[PDB]
Amino acid sequence: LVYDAEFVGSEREFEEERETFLKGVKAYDGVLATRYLMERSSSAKNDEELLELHQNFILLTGSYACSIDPTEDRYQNVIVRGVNFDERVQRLSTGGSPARYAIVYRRGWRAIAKALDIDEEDVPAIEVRAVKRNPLQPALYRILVRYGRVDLMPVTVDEVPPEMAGEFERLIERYDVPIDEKEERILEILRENPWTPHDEIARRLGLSVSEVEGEKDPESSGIYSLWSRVVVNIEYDERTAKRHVKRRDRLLEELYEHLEELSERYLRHPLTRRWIVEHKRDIMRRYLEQRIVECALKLQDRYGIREDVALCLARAFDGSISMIATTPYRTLKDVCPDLTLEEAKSVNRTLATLIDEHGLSPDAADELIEHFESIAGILATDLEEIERMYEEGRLSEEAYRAAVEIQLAELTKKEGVGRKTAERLLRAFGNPERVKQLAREFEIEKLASVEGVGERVLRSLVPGYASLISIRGIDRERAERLLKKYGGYSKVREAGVEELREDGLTDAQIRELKGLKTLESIVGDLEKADELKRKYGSASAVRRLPVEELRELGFSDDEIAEIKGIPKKLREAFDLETAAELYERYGSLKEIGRRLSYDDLLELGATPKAAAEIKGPEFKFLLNIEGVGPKLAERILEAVDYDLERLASLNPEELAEKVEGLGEELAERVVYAARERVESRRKSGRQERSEEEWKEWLERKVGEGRARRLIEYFGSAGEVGKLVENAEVSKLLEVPGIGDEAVARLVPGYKTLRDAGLTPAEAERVLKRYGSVSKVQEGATPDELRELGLGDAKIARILGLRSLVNARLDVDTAYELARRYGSVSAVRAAPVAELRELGLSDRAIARIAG
Amino acid sequence: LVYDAEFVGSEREFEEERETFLKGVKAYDGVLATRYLMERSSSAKNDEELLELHQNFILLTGSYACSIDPTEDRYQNVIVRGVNFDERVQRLSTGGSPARYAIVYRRGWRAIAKALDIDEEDVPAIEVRAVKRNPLQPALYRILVRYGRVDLMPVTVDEVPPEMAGEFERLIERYDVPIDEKEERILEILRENPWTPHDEIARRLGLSVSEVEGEKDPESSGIYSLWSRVVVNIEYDERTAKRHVKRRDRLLEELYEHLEELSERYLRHPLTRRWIVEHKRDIMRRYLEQRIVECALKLQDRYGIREDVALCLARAFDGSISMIATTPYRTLKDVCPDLTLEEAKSVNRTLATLIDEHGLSPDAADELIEHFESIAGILATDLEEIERMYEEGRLSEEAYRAAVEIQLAELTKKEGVGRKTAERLLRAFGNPERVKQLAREFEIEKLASVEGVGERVLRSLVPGYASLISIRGIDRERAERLLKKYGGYSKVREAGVEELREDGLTDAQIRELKGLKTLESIVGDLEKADELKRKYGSASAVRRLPVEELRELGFSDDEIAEIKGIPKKLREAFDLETAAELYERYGSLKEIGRRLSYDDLLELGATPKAAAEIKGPEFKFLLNIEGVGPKLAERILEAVDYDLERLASLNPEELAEKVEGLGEELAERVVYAARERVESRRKSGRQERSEEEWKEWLERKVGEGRARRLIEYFGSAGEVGKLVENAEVSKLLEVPGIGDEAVARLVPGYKTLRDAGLTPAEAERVLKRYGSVSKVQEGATPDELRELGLGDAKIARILGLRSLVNARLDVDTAYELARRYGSVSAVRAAPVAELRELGLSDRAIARIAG
DNA sequence: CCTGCACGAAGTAAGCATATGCTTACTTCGTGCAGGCAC
DNA sequence: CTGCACGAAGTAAGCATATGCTTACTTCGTGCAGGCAT
Ligand SMILES: *[PH-](=O)([O-])[O-]
Ligand SMILES: *[PH-](=O)([O-])[O-]
Ligand SMILES: [K+]
Ligand SMILES: [K+]
Ligand SMILES: [K+]
Ligand SMILES: [K+]
Repeated sequence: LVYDAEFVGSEREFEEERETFLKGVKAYDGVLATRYLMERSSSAKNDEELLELHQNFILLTGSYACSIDPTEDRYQNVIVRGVNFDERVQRLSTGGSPARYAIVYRRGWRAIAKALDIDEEDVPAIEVRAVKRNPLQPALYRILVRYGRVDLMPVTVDEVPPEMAGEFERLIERYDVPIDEKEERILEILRENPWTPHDEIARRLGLSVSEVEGEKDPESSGIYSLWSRVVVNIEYDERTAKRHVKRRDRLLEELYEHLEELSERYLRHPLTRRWIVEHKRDIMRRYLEQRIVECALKLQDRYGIREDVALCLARAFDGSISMIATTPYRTLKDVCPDLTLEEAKSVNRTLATLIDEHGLSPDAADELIEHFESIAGILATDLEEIERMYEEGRLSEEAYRAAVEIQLAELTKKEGVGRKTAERLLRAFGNPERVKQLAREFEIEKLASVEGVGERVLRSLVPGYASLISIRGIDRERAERLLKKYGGYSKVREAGVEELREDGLTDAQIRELKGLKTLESIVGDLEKADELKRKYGSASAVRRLPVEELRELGFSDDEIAEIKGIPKKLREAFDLETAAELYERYGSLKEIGRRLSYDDLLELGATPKAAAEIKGPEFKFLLNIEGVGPKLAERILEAVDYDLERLASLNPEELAEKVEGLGEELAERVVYAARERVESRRKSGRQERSEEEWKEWLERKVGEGRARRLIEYFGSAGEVGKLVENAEVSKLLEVPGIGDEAVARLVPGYKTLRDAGLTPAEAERVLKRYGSVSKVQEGATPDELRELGLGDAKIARILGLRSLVNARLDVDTAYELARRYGSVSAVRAAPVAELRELGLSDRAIARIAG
Repeated sequence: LVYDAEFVGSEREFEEERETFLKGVKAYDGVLATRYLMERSSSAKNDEELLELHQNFILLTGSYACSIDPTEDRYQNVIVRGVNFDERVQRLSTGGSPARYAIVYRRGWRAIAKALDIDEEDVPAIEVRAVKRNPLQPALYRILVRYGRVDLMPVTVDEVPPEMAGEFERLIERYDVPIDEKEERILEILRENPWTPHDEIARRLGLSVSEVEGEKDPESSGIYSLWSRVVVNIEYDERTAKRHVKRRDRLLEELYEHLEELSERYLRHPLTRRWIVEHKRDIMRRYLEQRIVECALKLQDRYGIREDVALCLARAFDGSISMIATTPYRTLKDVCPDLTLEEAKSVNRTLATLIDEHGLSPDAADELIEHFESIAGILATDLEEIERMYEEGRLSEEAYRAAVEIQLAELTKKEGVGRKTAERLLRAFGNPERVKQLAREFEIEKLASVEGVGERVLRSLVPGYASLISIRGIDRERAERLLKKYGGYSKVREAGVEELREDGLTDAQIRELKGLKTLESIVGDLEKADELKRKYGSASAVRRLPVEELRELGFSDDEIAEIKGIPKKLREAFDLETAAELYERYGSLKEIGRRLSYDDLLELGATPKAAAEIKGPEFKFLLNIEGVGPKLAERILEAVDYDLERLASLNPEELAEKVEGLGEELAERVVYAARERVESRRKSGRQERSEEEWKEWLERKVGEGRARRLIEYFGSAGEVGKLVENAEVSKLLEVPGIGDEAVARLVPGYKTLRDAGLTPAEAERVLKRYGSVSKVQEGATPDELRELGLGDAKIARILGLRSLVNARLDVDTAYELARRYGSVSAVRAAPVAELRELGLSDRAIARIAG
C-alpha cells in the first residue's frame, strides 16, 4: 500500500531527473489524449494519422522512461505496494536501476514522483505497459525501458525497425543466446501474433501469468528473462543515444502541435494542459490511491505536517481528514511512530483544544477523545452521562473536570448565564446542544422553568425574543406564540399588517414592531406605510425620490413639500420641481438667498416680496432703510459677505469706497443702522451661566452624583464649566468615577472622535484646534491632522473617507477627490476619462465605480 | 420636578374622567392643527374661517376642561413641578378642585394624565392658556376653567357674549366686587386691550408677573383674584351645562370635519389623527420633560421597571438610558430609594453581569462600574492599569479578580487561546479590544511574537488568515502582505487575476484562491474562468445556460456537450439542441429509453441501431435473439415495465396475456433467455464480503483501532457487517470508542439524517423503513414519517421542503406543491391563478413567489 | 410662549462585513454492465 | 483493465440567517429669530 523512494543524488542530477520525469509525464499525457480523441469521436477512431500519433507518444514515453536514473545511483529504498524493490533488484544477477525496474510496474511512478517532489496533484503518471497498439514488442519494450536502453528505443514510428516488431525473431538471430523449451512454447504463440497479451499466452498454454513472464533477469525463465538475456548482450550505442536525446524533446512539441491540430479538427477546440490534468485525475479516481495523495497534500497544506508523516497518516485512515481528527493520540503514534505531538494537535483540533486550552495530558485527552470523539461530541453528550462515567471510575478527574468546563463554557458565554444557571440548565436538559435546539425552537416557557433563567437569559438565548418582549402588551406567552407561528422574529417582522392584526396586536404594537413610526407620520395609515417600507426600503429613501415619482402613487404636493422639508417661503415662492431642486442642491433657504441673485430668484417665478424674503434678513433690513435699491443692496451684502457685523466694522468712508455707486449720506445711514443692530443682539447673549446654573447643567448632563463629585474635586461648578468649554478631556477623566460616557455627554463631539479610534488626548487636541467635529470634517486636511499626530487610518475614519480608502486609495488622493470635487457619492458617478486625466489608473477607477 | 396625581374615585368616575380628558385632548389637537394650517399656508393665514375654527377649538378645549373632577374629590396628591397643589388648594378660601387648579398651569395636565393612566405616547396634552386669539378674556377664561364653570364656557364663537370678551368690564360692574388700587391699575390697562399679555401689564405697571396675577382666589390681589371674586358670586346654571354637554361632542366632530375640509382645500390632503399625534410629538419633544416620558416608558416596557420608579430614574438622569446603564447601584438608590436591586440589574446590564455571572457584591460591582463604566470599558482598559489600581488599594480583591477574568474571557473563547497565552497577549498589548484591533489590521507578525500564539490562534483571531495560509506556497508573510494590500480576504478574492499575478502568486494559487478549479477544466485559461464566475456566478449557472447562449461567446459544441454531461450515445444520435433538451428533461439515458418510443427516437434523427442503444440494454438483448420485433419488444417491456427480473418470474402463458401478438413457442424462449440473464447477473453479483474482507472494509471505514474495537465488542467482522447492512445505528453507537463520525462513515446516509435534527433512533427507524436517504426524499410522505414519530419540522428538513415551509406553509401543502409541480423551484414559477384554484390565499402566494 | 428651520452629533439604526447554520448540487465516491484491451 | 453512465450524499461549496462593527447611512437634541404669539 506504501509508495516511497528517497533521492540521494546531487542538485544537478536532481534537476536532470525532475526534467526527465516531467517530460515523460508530458509524453504519457499525449498518449492519454490520443486515446481520448480516438474514443471521443467515431470518425477519429478510424483515422490512421491519430494511431501514428498515439504510437509516437508511446515511443517517446518509453524513451523518456529509459533516461531516468542513468547512473543507477540517484534513488534508494524504492517501495511499490509494500514491496521493497531495492532488495528485489539486489537479488537479481544483472542488478540494474530500481527506479526503472519500478516504472515498468503498474503505478510504480508514484514512488519516483515522490522521490523528486513533483507535484502529485497534477497526477505525474508514467506507464510503459502498452500492448495492443504498441509499435514495438511489448515485453521487449518494457525490458528496454527497465535497462535504460535509450539508444535502442526509437523516437519515431518510421524509425521503428522491423526486427523489433514484425520480424522480432531477427533480433534473436543476431545474438542466438540459450533458448529453453518452456520459453519456446511461449514464442510459438508470439510468432503468430507478436502483440498477443500475456494473459492470452498464459490462458492458451495452461500455465499462469508469472510463469510466462518470469523475472526481468537473464537468470530466470520467461519472455522477460529471454529479452533480458538478449538485451544485456547488446553493446551500448552512444551516437544513437545522444542523437535520440536531442531530437526527442523537439519531437514531443511537434507531437503536441499535431495533437492540437487533430483536436481542432475533430472537436473544434484544443486540449489544454489543465484539461489533460483534470482528465488524468478523472481516469485515475477509480483507485483509492489518488484520494490518499490528495488527503496527504491537504494535511501538508492546511496543517503543515511533514510529507512522509502526512502520507502515512492518509494511508492508515483511508484518506479521511474527518476521521484522523477524531482519532486519539496513542493510536496515531501507533500507526505513525514519527508523528510529533504538535502535528497531531494541528490535525486533531479536539486534541489540541484539550491539551492546550485545558491543560490535559495526552492520556487524559485521549480519554475524552475515545469516549466522545470530538468537542462537539462532548457538547452533545449529557452531563449526567459524564458524571456517571466519572463516579464509576471510568473517567479520570482531569478529563471529567475538563469536559464539564467545556460543556459549561458553551452556556456561560451568554449574558445573564451564571455558572449555577448553566449547571441547572444542563441538569434539566442534559447537554448544551439540547439547549441550543430548545432555544431555536423558541421553547420559552420550557426554559423559563429552570431556576435562574431570567429575562436576560432568554433574550441572550432565544433569537428575537428580546425584540418582541420589550413591546408593551406583548407578554412571554404571546411572544412565544408569535415566534412559533411565523418562525422567528424576521418572519414576524415581514408579516402583513392584516394578519398581525388578526393575532390581536394593537396598531401601536405593529408600529413599534415594524419600525413604522417615521412613515406613519407622513401617511395616515399603517398599510401604505408598510407598503412603502417594503417597496422603497427606508423612509429616508422615500424622501430622496424625485418629485415626479413621488407625485405618482402619491396623495398631495404639500405632502411632497413636507417630506423633503421645504421651508414655507421656498415652497410658496416657486413650484415643487424648482423649489425641491434648489433645496436639495443648496440645502438652506439662507444659502439660496446668499448664492443666488435677486433677479435670478424672480426669473424662476418668485414674487418681489417673496423673492426678497428668500433673500437673507440682511436684505430685508437694508431695503427697509428708505429702499437702498434691491440691485445695490445685494452688492452691499456681497461686500461684507452677508454679515451685519462687518457692515458696522469699517468706516462709512470705506463703505462708499468698496461698493460702486453709493451716496455718503446713504453710506452713513447704513453704518449707523448697522451699529444700532449689534446693540440689540447682546440683549439675548448677555447670559453666561452662574454657579447654580452650572450646577443644574451638570446635574442634567452627568447626573446628581457625578455632578457634585466634580464640584468637590475642582473649585466649583464654574471651574467645571471652564474645563468643559475649553474641551479639557484629560483633566476631566482624572476624576475617579468619570469615564468616557460621562465626558462625551459633557464635551460635544467626544464620542464621535472616540468611535473613530482616537485616544482621549488626540480627541482633546483635535477639539482644541478645530472647536467642533463638524468643523473638523469640513475644514481639516490630512496633513493638518498628521501634524497633530493622527494616523492615516484615523484621518480616513474621522473625515468620512472610509468608502474611498476601502477601494485601495490612499487618504491623500481621497481627500483630493473631496477637495477638487464634492462628495463621495459624486465621485462614484464622475466620467472615467476625467479620472484618467487626473492621474488614476484604470483598475483604480474600476474599483472606484465598483 | 415631580408630576404626579392619584385617582381615588370609582370605576364609573374613572371612565368618566378618562373620556372627558380624551375629548379635551382631541379639542386641543384641533387647536394645534388649526395653528399648523395658519402657518403652513400663507393663504390660510388670511382666511377668517380658519380663525373661527381655531377659536371654536379653543372654546371646546376650555369647555371639556371644566368637566374634569366635577365633584372635586376624585383626585388627591396632585403635584406639578414639585409643588403639592393639594395643600395649596386646602389653604384657599374657596377651596375647589386641585386637578382643575393644576390644569390651568403650563404642563399641569401631566399629573392628571398619570392619574388616569392615559397612554402618554400619544401626548395627551390639554392647555387652557390661550391669549392672543382667545375669543374670551384670557384671565376670565382660565378662572372659568379652574372653577369648573362648564355652563358659562361657550361652545361656539357666536355664543361668546361681549360682556366676557370685548366689553369684559360690564361683567364686573354687574356684581360690584371690591376692587383694590392695584387691580384698578390693571383694569385701566385692560380697558385698552383686554388681550394684553400679563408680562406687558407687569412691564407697564412696574410690578412682576406674580404680583399682577396674584392667587386664583377672592382673598388675594390680582386679576385672577378679581375674576375669582366675580365668578364665585354667579349662580351655577344647570340647564346651560346640560345643553353644552349634549352639544359639544357633535360640535367637536363638526369642527374636525371643518378642519379636514380646510386642509383638503389648502393642502390637498387631510390631517389624520395619527399625523396630528406625530406632529404633537415632534413639536413637543423639544422640552426635556417629554424625553423623560419616553425614557420612563422604555424603562417600563423594555426592562419591566415599575412606573413611578422608572419615572423617578428618568427625572434624576435627564431621561438618558445610556447614562443610567453606567450609574452605580448606590447612586441609583440615592436618587430612587424605592428601587429594587433586580430593577437596577435589569436597567444596568453591566451591574447584572457583575452580580450574577460573576458573584460580586453590589459594592464590589459598583467599584468596577465607577472605575470602568461598562463591561466594554473593562475590555478596553489595559491590564496593567487594573493591576496598578489593585496594588494601590483602590480596587478590592474581588473586583480585581472579576475584571481580570472578564478580560481573559474575551480571548479564551477563541480556539487555541489558553489562559497562559491570553495572559501573555494582555501583557504584550494591554487590553483585549486592542488585540481585536491588531487582528483586524492583519498585524500577523506582531501577534505571532507573543509566546503561545500559534497557527490555530492566528486562524481564530485574524479574519481570513486561515483561508490564505492553507494554500500551498502562501506563507505567513505573503498572507499578511496580501491582507494588508487589499484589505481583507473578501477583497483579495475579488481582486483581478492580473494584479494577483503581479503579486507573485502562481496560477495554481490563484485557482485555489478564487475557487476556479471547476471552471478552468472547461476553459483553458484562468481569465475567462474568472470572467464567467463574475458575470454568471457559479459553474452550476453556466451548466444550466441554454445551448444558444453557451454557443454565443462560447468555444465548441463538443465543449457544450461536455459541460452538460451529455452521454456519447445521446450526443452522437442527435443534434445539440434536442440532445440537451432530452437530457435536461429526463436526466438519464435509461429514462429516455423508457419514456420515449422507438419510433419517437427515429423521428428525431436516430439510426435504428443508435435508437436501440438509446433504448435500455434490455431492448438490445431482446433484438439479439429471433428478432422479437422492435415494435413488439417495446410492448414486451411495457408489461414488465422494462424489468428483466419479472420476465422470468411468471409463466409464458401469462406472458401471452399482457401482450397482444405473441407466439407461444417464442414466449418460452424469451423467458428461458430471461433465466439465462439471471444466471449471468448472479455470477458477478453473488459476492458478500467474507470475514477478512469485512475486517479490511472496517479498517478502511473507521481505521484499524476502531475496527478492532468493533470486532472485539461484537462477535466478528461478519456480525459488524450484518449490523451495518441492517443500519443498526444504536447498537454500533453502544461500543465505547465509536461515535457519530464513525457510524456516519459506516452507515451511509446517517450523517444527512443527523444534520436534519434526527435522533440516532429516529434516523435508524427511517433508514430501516426506506433503505436510503435518497429513497426517503423521493418516496416517503409526510404522514408516513409522522407514523414513525417524526415531527413536522424534521419532516420538512428531511424532505427538502424547508424553503416552502419557511414561507408560512404547513408541511402537507408544501408536499402537495412538491407532488403537483415536481420540484421546489417549479413551485416558485407556477401561475398565481392556479395557486388560487388550489386553495391558497393571496398573501400565501405573495410569500411563495417572494 | 410657539416652532419653523438650520446645525451638529451619536444619539440611534441602517448598511457593511463577518461569522454561523444548513441545503443539495455546489463535488467526491462506488458500482455495473459493456468489452474497449490487461493480471 | 479503461469506458462511462448513474445514483447517492460526512462530503463541501454556496446560500440563507444571525451577529458584530462602524458611521451618518438616520433620528435626536438644541439654539436662534419671528410669527403660530405668554
Ligand atoms: P502483472 O501486472 O503481475 O503482470
Ligand atoms: P401668560 O400666562 O399670559 O403669561
Ligand atoms: K412587556
Ligand atoms: K477616570
Ligand atoms: K503553506
Ligand atoms: K461511544
